[PDB]
Amino acid sequence: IDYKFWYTQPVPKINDEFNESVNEPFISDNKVEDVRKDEYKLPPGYSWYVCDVKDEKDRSEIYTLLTDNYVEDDDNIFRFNYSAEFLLWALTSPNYLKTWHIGVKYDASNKLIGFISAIPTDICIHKRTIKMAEVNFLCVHKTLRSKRLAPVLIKEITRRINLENIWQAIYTAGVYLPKPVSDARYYHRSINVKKLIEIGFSSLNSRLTMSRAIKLYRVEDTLNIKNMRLMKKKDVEGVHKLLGSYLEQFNLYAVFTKEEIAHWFLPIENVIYTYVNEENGKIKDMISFYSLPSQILGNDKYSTLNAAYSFYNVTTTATFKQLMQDAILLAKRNNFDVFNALEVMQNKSVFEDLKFGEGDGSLKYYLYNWKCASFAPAHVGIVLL
Ligand SMILES: CCCCCCCCCCCCCC(=O)CSCCNC(=O)CCNC(=O)[C@H](O)C(C)(C)COP(=O)(O)OP(=O)(O)OC[C@H]1O[C@@H](n2cnc3c(N)ncnc32)[C@H](O)[C@@H]1OP(=O)(O)O
Ligand SMILES: CCOC(=O)c1cnc2ccc(OCc3ccc(N4CCNCC4)nc3)cc2c1SCCC#N
Ligand SMILES: [Cl-]
Ligand SMILES: [Mg+2]
Repeated sequence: IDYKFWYTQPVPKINDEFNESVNEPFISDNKVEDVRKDEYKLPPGYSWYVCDVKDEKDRSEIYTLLTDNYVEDDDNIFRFNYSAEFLLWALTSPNYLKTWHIGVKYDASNKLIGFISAIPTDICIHKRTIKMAEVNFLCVHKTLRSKRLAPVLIKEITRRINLENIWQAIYTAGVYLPKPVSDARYYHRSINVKKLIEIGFSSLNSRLTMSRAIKLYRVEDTLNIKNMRLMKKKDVEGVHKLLGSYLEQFNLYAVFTKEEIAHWFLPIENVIYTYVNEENGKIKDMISFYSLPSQILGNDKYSTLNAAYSFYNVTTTATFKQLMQDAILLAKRNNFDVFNALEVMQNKSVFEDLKFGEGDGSLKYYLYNWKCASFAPAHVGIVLL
């Protein structure tokens, strides 16, 4: 493929490979005073719209758009189904700009048909921390694909980001663009296998009967780390230390403030779960996973897949293996059907012993306007929504 849009932009060409020692922007010495002050032109009968995520009604309009039009797997079994409460948590982190939540409406009908979002975060690439935008939730309605709207959405958000004197961005995708800094396979751990078979995702055979399948994915309902409990406000400082120390070994990761810690980890029902082990008034271990349901497309009996996604996990009092077994138990106790993770951080090493299956695709990590060595997913220490 040609990448007629992406080749205009400050990213790598497909054939670009840089040494471990090159770690700089593609275009340095940018200035806010030169950024375009006009909005990008939309085609006839479309308008830019500014979304207020904190208003139930606008938030529901985005929710409606994502429900019907977001990413489907290759085999169209599933469609991501971010909840309304989820979008509120993901779009209102500390210092979020309301102007970085960009909608597009069809004038004749007043209906949202397009969306792109960004929030600010500090990012450490190969030991240099940089102010960045994190881009998420790009979506064009199904009736309007392959009409070159995506680039308008990207250029527009780029423009508004540049106005805040920010010139770098991090994003993830299932698709291949120029060019990933890392590529990680996902892995699934069955919890309610009976459902995973009935919808057609998982398969039986003459060796693995229905009952043998259930027997194999059974977990013991007793935690290895006895005192593991839900995070509370008094745990923010201890979470900040533990996680700030652990993350420093990776090639790519976000630098968290106390404020971001409380925002990203304080538990919220059906959104984000965090557990901690506290001895001596000190936080020595933590487990976290987020809820991302999927719509199960065209199925008589089931409409929703309840899925937990591995977030950040750190142990100092047990093995990583034991910690994640406790994560899987904690997922099961909250009615999740499946536990998903990427081969990032220490995760790869436990997939075989804990009975994870290799999934069908992979998640690519990209930076905008950053030149650097690509690296294996073990060196990736950030998880994005
Ligand atoms: C300094 C600040 C920097 C800020 C900016 C940073 C960049 C952030 C970038 C955003 C990161 C998103 C992160 C994120 O949200 C997480 S990845 C999930 C994105 N969402 C979906 O997949 C939802 C369902 N699909 C859609 O809505 C459409 O397929 C979309 C709208 C994706 C494309 O609409 P369309 O109707 O299918 O296509 P056209 O309008 O005709 O446009 C075709 C052009 O779109 C390029 N394309 C396709 N998919 C892309 C993707 N996932 N990322 C980036 N680019 C993508 C494609 O390569 C082609 O360019 P080319 O001709 O060069 O090949
Ligand atoms: C039973 C186990 O399977 C699942 O839980 C599930 C649910 N909904 C999806 C919806 C779309 C999909 O397409 C491939 C894909 C496409 C993009 C993507 N991203 C992009 C950026 N944001 C989140 C992850 N992740 C996966 C796969 C899926 C999958 S499996 C593949 C990846 C995951 N999780
Ligand atoms: Cl227990
Ligand atoms: Mg289009």
